Amino acid sequence: ACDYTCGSNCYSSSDVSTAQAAGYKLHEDGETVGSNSYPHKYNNYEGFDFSVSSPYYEYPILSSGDVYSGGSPGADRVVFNENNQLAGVITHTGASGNNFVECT
Ligand SMILES: Nc1nc2c(ncn2[C@@H]2O[C@H](CO)[C@@H](O)[C@H]2OP(=O)(O)O)c(=O)[nH]1
Ligand SMILES: [Ca+2]
Repeated sequence: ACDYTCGSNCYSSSDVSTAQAAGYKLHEDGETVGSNSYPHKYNNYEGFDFSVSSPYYEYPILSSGDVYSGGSPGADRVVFNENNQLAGVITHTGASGNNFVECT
């Protein structure tokens, strides 16, 4: 079953964890990836009440199970922070425009 459902996409905790490890890794060395430069800051225009502290950084999570290294970032994101803590998993799918909704 799914630990996170982002629209059609099914993720296990192992998935979330692998994207989160890449994102904080790039984030530690001050390196980016893609034409949108992931990882980058997540502002929270949304207003989600994360259990975890600011500030946040987002990084694509791929439906393929592959870790993102460029190309289409897809619709799903993993939100973490300076402490390497999972804030949550969000998605543009089902969200109006470039808005985000949370993965269930
Ligand atoms: N909706 C939303 N987009 C954000 C936020 N912070 C950064 N963004 C990025 O800014 C774009 C539009 O403002 C979004 O598509 C998103 O890029 P990503 O597609 O890389 O997530 C945020 O808090 N909310
Ligand atoms: Ca998987």
